[PDB]
Order: sequence, then structure tokens, then C-alpha cells
Amino acid sequence: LGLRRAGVRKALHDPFEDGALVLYEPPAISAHDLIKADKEKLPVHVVVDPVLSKVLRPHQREGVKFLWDCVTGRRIENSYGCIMADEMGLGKTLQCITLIWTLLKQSPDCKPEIDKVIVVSPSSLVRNWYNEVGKWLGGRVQPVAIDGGSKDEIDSKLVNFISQQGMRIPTPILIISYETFRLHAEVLHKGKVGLVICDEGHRLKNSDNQTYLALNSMNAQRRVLISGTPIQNDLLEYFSLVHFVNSGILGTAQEFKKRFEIPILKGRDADASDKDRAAGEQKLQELISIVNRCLIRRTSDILSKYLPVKIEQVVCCNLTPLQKELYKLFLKQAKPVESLQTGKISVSSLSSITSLKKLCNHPALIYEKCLTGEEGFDGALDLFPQNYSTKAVEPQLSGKMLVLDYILAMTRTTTSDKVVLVSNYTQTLDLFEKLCRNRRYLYVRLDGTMSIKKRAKIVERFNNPSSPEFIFMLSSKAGGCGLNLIGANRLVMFDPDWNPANDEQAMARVWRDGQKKTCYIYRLLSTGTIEEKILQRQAHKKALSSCVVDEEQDVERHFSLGELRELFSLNEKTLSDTHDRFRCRRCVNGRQVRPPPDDSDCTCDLSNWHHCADKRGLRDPVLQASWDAAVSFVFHQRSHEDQR
Ligand SMILES: [Zn+2]
Repeated sequence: LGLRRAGVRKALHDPFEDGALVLYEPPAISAHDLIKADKEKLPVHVVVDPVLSKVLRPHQREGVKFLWDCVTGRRIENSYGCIMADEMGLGKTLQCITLIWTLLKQSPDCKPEIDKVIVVSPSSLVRNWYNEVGKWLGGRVQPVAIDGGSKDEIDSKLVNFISQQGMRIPTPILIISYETFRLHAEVLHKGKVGLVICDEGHRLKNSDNQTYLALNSMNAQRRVLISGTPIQNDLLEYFSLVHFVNSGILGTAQEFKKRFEIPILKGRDADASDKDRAAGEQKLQELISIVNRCLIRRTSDILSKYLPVKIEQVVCCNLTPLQKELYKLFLKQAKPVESLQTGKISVSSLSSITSLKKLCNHPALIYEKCLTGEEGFDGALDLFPQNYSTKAVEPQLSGKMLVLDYILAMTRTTTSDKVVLVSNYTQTLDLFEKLCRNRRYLYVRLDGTMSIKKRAKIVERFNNPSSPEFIFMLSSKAGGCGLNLIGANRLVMFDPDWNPANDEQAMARVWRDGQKKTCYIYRLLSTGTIEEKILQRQAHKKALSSCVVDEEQDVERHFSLGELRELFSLNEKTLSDTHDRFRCRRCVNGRQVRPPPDDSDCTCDLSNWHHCADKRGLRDPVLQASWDAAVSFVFHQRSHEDQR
């Protein structure tokens, strides 16, 4: 377009190019008014930079529209807050960076909305966010990461970030960890930051008084809070969050406490006056409407409309004879059910859970305690095989590790697929590194000590088909914020976290834009073990819509006599405790007699997954070949049908 020029008031990017994403158009004006009006005062289109809009899927176009609407007070007028509550894997970083880049450079009045943004992030994901900026918009913008270093070296970085003048601001995007942010937010007070993005912001429950104070100190007008689950189901745990996001129309913290919080709690009190019960609930409903107004949530099933078929398989693996004997012997000696009860407690039940989880992963992780003769492993060293060591890992000694071994071995000879290995535990990854060396698989491990540059490098090497690396292993805490391992076709989620959002995030590293193959996710669980109980509590949290909890293995006052007993049980007979607990009406004597509902997919309850107790009806030859004594049961499902 030549009707553009250098030195005319115009939208930063042509609002009429084929696939433009127009976030704003100027209001209609009458011909008469237009002619008299001064041309340097007319609103201008806001149009997403083509560099980014060329690359956004439909849902992503909708997301940026939603964000931009919210954050500029066009959705809820007088409020500048937004809760982004998409399922993991729909590219939250891309939508956000698009938001940022739009706000940094454009507004209806034809100048930037904001001058600087702060992204608050888990420590493990800080570097991922930084890389995500580089990946999407190249040399155009320079982000800055702050995460640890000297208390004074951090202060310097922050001071440099804030004291930046007008027009050309070399460092307009800051990414700090929550840890450093909460300890340093005084620097940010009155420092004119336009936007905050609190990532993984569901960790900001009412008791996190540090972060909210720090967040208040900063006082950025427009606020995007990201969360795994929707909030409204468990609203009472999220007053602060709701208020931070919506303070534009909720008023002061004290005003909000007075109108909403105090009445709501007053009515919920076990002796409220019926009139009081009614008043509070009414206020809760008002609050729910506000959250509804400002929250966006899309689920991962919409990816199936342009990605290859994904196949998810939860695999129940039988504990080794050895593992069982250790497990039994631990329970018998530790007596974790009879170690802490009426009053609170969580000291020695945390550690007994911790030990059993290690045990399920591999006895080797438990071996050190057997040498000590520490409480719960007396004479356990006698159970270990005739001749054993540290250096060589023996995958047969563990159910899950065996199946892992099998999958990798089958995958390597049957396909030319690459594999992502995920574990919640460093020491488990250390065993994977040993396995790989012994099996002669080449691999890369995403550390956490890894520099920003080296992090970008190894990912790009891995996604290249020319690369010789077979396995990419990472710890799930690092498996988010746009990390994309598209070169890999299959992913093994080795062990379950208490929070379902964490597993979900890490699993979503492979079935993403640009994937060219059918994907296979594997979740390994040890049959009749705490692991099934973990996957069960995950399900329970998701089922009750919201339910975010970082605490679980910590403060164990939310279980009780019988439910605890269950947590520390061993079922040696079941094919899957998870399945038993369904009381499935679709399976008869190990055969699946009726299929799941027609339109059910990977986003469904395990009760609507395919249940499989014989290696019959699997859609993954690698898994089938891997099914021996080690596998007792498989839940499986798929994104959609390949036919397309
Ligand atoms: Zn069934």
C-alpha cells in the first residue's frame, strides 16, 4: 500500500491485508464531523503484527482478541483484568506475547498502550518464557530475565529495567520468578509497569499474602492471570485472585472484603441466620458472574481439528516380586497409618509417601536407606538380588522401568520415532541417563542449570530430523511455556504428580503445531499402589472442576482414618485399582463388552476411556509388543479418527 507513507497517522499494520487480525476499529464518524475533525486526533485500527498473526491458529486468534478486550477495559468496562484458563498445550505463551507485542507498540490513539511488561513465572519456566519471546519475534524486542543471583545484582537489573525513558526502550519485557519477585517487589513500587502476567497463577491462593502485597506494590493497571483449572467451582479459596484481576470494578481490597468476602463467609458459617445464608450466597453468585465475564477457557480437543491423531495410554504396570516385598516390608515396619492422626500431622507421612513413590520408580532409589537400616527398611538389604550395584541399573527390578525399557527398545527397532522422557524426580532422570548409556541410546537432558542459549540450542537440535538424538528427557517442572519437542512423536510421563495440571502441562510437549506424526502419550503407573491413588486424586480434583492444590503430601489433614488407610495399601491381585473403583458396567471378565460413548476423547474420565485387560484392541503396536507379565491393564483413548 502506497497510501501509507512515513509521516501519516495510520494503523501500525494494514487493517485490510487478507488475514489481518483487527483487534480494534475506530468508531463510525459522520462525513460532516470527519471533515471538521483534526486528523491527528482520529482513532486508528489496532492490528496484530503479521509476524505473529500469520502463525496463530483460530483459537489463538480468539484468545488474543479476548485478552486485548479485557485488558483495555472493553469487555468489563472499568476493569483491566483477565483470567486465561485454557487447558495446557493451546500455546498460552504465544497468545500472551502477542498481547504484549500489541500493547507495547499500538493503541487506538496511535502510540503504545504500555512501555513495559512484567511476566511473573515459576522459576523453572522463567527461561522458557525468555526463549519464547526470542522464538516468536526475533531481534525486534529484547526481554530480560531475573531469577536468583546476588540480592544486589538483582536490584541492579530491576533498577535498569524500570528507569527507562521514552520511545526507544531497549528492555521492555521482564521475566522474574515468583521467588525473586516477592523478595524484591519494593523496587517496582510506583515504577510505571503497564502489564503483569502472573503465570501459573492458581498457586496464588488466599494465604499467599507475600505475592499479593508485592503485586499491589507494583500496581500494574492491566493484569493477565493464567491458571490450569477454572476458578469458579472453588471461589472461596480465590478471593484475592478474583479481586486482583477484577479490582477495576470490585473496588478496594477493604471495599471488596466488606461487600463480598465477609458476607459470604458470614452466611457460610455453621449457625448463620438463614437470612444471612441467603445474603452471602447471593453475593457469591454475583462474584461468579464477574469471574465468568472475565475468564476464557478452551480445552485441548480443539487441536484435533488440525493436528495428527493423538493416542493417550495410561499403562498399569505390575510391581516386581522384589518391589512388592519391599513395599510390604516398608508398610509393616513404618506403620504410616499409625504414625500421625488427631490434631494435624504431616512429618513422617510425607516421607513414607516419598519413599513408596521412589520404590515404585525403582528399588535403587530406595537402596541408600537399606544400608542405613533406617526406620522402615530393616533387613530390606537381604531382599535385594544375589549380586547388585549402583552403577548398573537393572530395569527388570521395577515394573515401570521394565515397561519403559520395553517401549524404548520396541520404538527404536520398529519405528524411527524420537521419544520425550518425563519425570517429576531428578534422581529418576539420573537412572534414565544410566539406562540410556547402557542401552547405547543417544540423548539430551533438559537440566535447569542450562543457560538460556544452550536451552534454545538443544531443543532446536532435537526437533531437527537430521539430529541423531533418540531421547529428550526433562523434569516436568520445566515442561511448559511453549517448549515444543515436535521432533519427538511419543512421550512417556514416567510418574504422576499430585497436581493434575503439572502432568498435563508436561504431557503437552509433543502434540503441537507442526507435529507431522501420530502421537503417543504414555502414563506409567504401578498397579495397586499409591500411584493409582495419586492418579485417582488427580481425577477427583479435575471432576470437581477447580480444585488446585500444591499441598497434598505435606499437610495431610484432608484425608481421615479410612482414606489414609487406602492411601497406604497394596493390592497384589488387581489388574487396576482405578478400574475396580469405577465398578464399570462396560467390561465383563477382563473383556470390554461395550465401547465408550461415541464422541468421548482424551479429555474424558478414565471411565469413558477404552478399558483393556487383554492386549486386544490396542491402537499402538509398540505397546502391544511391550505387553507381557509387566502390564496388567491399559486405559486408552484418542483425539479423533485419522480418516479426517
Ligand atoms: Zn471397564
